[PDB]
Amino acid sequence: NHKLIEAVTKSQLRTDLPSFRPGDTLRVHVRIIEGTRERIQVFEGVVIKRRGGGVSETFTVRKISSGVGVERTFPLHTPKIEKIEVKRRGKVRRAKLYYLRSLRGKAARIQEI
RNA sequence: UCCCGGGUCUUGUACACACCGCCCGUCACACCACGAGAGUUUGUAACACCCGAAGCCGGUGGAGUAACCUUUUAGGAGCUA
Repeated sequence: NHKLIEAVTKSQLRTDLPSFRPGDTLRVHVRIIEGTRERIQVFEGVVIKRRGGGVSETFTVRKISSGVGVERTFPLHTPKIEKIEVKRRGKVRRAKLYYLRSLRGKAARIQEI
């Protein structure tokens, strides 16, 4: 980039994370503070959006919770994500999958590899 | 000729407080049940199409896998995911 923005933002660029592409179903562990403890709550769904932009890149993972679909967007280098692990790998022919925001239950399936 | 009065055989009467009788119909006030009434509201029994959780059966991309066969260190047949 400008090589002065980039030289300051390399301590805040946290790299210990696996590699993936859209069309994959992750399993996030976030660290909420809601409670007597400071518990760790999972989230499981399929990835829609990017992983690029620099030190500001964000992904997007959605699931069908209890009838009503939900989405979550995370900054990739937060201290709030504990770890990321992969369930299954797909083949989607796209880079951003917005067409799963209207498909019902057996049309929102993505094949494996 | 019969009116305020009366006596005889007969007819007709839905009257017998026996004509100063008997009963008929809207209007007025009051109770009571009902049909019509723009709508609104609660229910049952279905048909049409879309979405298909379980669950035996049909098909099993492939990671694993005691029995039986052989090269048995091996593989393999058969299974479940």
